Amino acid sequence: YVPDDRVLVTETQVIRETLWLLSGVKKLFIFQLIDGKVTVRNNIIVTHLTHSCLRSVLEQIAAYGQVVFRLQEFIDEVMGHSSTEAPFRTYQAFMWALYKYFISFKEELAEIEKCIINNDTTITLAIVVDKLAPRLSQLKVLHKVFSTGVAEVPPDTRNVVRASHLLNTLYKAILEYDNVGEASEQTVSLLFSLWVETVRPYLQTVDEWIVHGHLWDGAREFIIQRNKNVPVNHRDNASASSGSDQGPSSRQHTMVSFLKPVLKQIIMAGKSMQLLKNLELDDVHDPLLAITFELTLRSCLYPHIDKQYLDCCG
Amino acid sequence: ELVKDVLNVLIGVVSATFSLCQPAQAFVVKRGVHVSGASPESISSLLSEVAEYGTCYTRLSHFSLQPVLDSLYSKGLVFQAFTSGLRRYLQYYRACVLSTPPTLSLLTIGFLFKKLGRQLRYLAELCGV
Amino acid sequence: MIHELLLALSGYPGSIFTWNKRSGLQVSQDFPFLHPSETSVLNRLCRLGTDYIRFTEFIEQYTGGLHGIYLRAFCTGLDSVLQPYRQALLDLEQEFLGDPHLSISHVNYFLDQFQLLFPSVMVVVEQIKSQKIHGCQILETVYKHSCGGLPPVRSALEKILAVCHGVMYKQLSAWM
Amino acid sequence: MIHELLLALSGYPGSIFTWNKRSGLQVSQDFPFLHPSETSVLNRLCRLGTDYIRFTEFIEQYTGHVQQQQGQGGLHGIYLRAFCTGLDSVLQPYRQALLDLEQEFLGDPHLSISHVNYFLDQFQLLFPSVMVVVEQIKSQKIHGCQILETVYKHSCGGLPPVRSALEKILAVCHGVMYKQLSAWM
Repeated sequence: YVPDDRVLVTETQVIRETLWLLSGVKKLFIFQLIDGKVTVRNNIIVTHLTHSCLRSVLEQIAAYGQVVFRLQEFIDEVMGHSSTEAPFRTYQAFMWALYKYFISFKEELAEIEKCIINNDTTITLAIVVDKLAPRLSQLKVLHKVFSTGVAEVPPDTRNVVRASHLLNTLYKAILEYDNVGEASEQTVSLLFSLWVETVRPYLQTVDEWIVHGHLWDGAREFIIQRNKNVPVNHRDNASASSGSDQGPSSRQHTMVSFLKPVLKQIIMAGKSMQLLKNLELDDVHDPLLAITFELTLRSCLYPHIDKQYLDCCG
Repeated sequence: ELVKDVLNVLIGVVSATFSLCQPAQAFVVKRGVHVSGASPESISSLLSEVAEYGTCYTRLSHFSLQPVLDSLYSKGLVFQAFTSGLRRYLQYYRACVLSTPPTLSLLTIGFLFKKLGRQLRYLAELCGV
Repeated sequence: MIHELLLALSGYPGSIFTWNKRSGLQVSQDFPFLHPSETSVLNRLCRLGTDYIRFTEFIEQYTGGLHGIYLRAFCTGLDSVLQPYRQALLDLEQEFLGDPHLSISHVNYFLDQFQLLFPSVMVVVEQIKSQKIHGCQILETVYKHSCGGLPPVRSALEKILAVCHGVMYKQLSAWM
Repeated sequence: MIHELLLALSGYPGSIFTWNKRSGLQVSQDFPFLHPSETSVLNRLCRLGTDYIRFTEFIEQYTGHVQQQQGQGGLHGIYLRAFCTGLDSVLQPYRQALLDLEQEFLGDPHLSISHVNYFLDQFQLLFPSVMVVVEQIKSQKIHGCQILETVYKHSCGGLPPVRSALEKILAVCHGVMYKQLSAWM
């Protein structure tokens, strides 16, 4: 038999490699990446490991490696690192929340590293792998929200279709994990944090229109597209402050699910306020929120809106 | 440890220098080249920026320091008033330099004086000297 | 060897303990290094790892076929029964790291208590797959094996059943 | 490698961190002593630095450079000066943070680069954003008050930190406008 040459890396070196990989880093000697696919390096051997078993565990870490990498590639793309005046305004709110999650994850990985470098405490592959198990639980769910919300249609041509859909893979999958159990309360608290920092843009636009009386959006992000609002007020439906005739529809256009219950009230307070003129909604939801009760949590958001319609339209 | 010198380099001191001489040929700033005791070049570059501030102090302290002499025909009574006021500022500037904690981090000392460093260079340019 | 097995019992199979669909982690080789018969001891030990590899494939797909909020609750449970079987494979290595003489037998003795919880929690899982107990009749197949009688598998199945009762106390609290 | 990086980020280059006007800061990319894994991280860290140097150069270039001597809004103007006065004060926390890291390194003699990545990673996002606010000003030769709007359109930013960050600058610039309006009226 011919023996094949192998590097003989130490088991201690492997732990430093994975912790850097689990955080965003490229060009690691182990887990060599080739085409957006992180793959275990072909030849690495350790004194107390057979080549096959080491390949099995390493490939297994590398798979989590592929998820964190894809999220790092998206975050990178819309961080400003890269049209003329096209702030998408929702992908920016989602990536920012994703970044906050990536900061805290990178810090737990920093603590594990500090103990690994300056102590006699034994940290080996099995100890750390099982130490991170709650973080690895979170990543598989996070990959799923992304692989449907942003990867469902790969060409992804339309812009209103992309924003309505993302707010609808977040309002939908939170209900899915709502009654899963009360054991960890980890996955739901994570998904809910992504949800509040992805609707923050839509609820800035709604509040601006409900009292300032001007619907104001770019990239056609909002669902009541005022496509016919440019020339209608010359007429004095004809009052298409909200040309929902070209805005919400069952097939040609789309409506986000969470706002269907209050949709009719918003448009009519919106038109009412603009006629009244020709003569803190994110910061109100969060205060009431701070005091399986998922639909009921969204129930406490509505009275803030019912008050505006009842008063302004009156 | 070396920073102690830099602190007083804000005031005129000789550990570093502004030789009134031909740039480089005799004009000079104390520096360490090739072999040095814990001195990567950027430290010298950072030391050079403070120095710029210092050169101004010396020249400025000089421009205002020269008193009237009781026979300033070239300048007017009003020029003699300007200098007097300038010194009052220079004295306040000198007091802040002295107030600096004797104990402070090397990089921290520059970041602390940056606002003043430009403020004075501007004051310097305001006068031709 | 004592790190190849103390990971082979865990999910990573490796070269010694080859994995196969018809039978799992069945090492089949004549090795000068292990004693001729340690393979007989290992074969008995291999039975435990095969079910741990399989139990995680099942929790993976959940959490046309089986679907529901209960398979998202029996499965969270199969994670907690398996938790004292993860911490008890970490400690084996820690003792093994310093003591250079402890042999395979110490693995046998330390991991003999997991040959009563694991074989009888595997029939509950095959029952839930061979028969599509997808709706609320999943609670029946836990409380029908929970009366039990082998005491280690009698409180294990109790851990799984109570979790179901917490999902069944939240749907029935919103209604009433 | 440790004190050296703080020196570079602080805005003064060294041989290991070679300043090229085209390449901003750049590692030599070849040191047998350091394996490739740490290199990328440094490059990433360098980006924050690449921006720090450019900003200071620009601020230095148009601020206090002359005693008001074809000056025009792109070239100069009370407003252009106001943008600079603000740019440095908004960047102030970055200075405090870098200063603080040293205190910890003085406190402990062996802290990983990853530790650096974690503390400075909030700035990793604010700095690229502020860059476009200036980049638009230079290319369009934005003149006078038209600068006041250019920031305001980026005041709708989807990062809450950036929004607060830019808002500070408009408050500073308005001061002058409020100042000139303080007279004609």
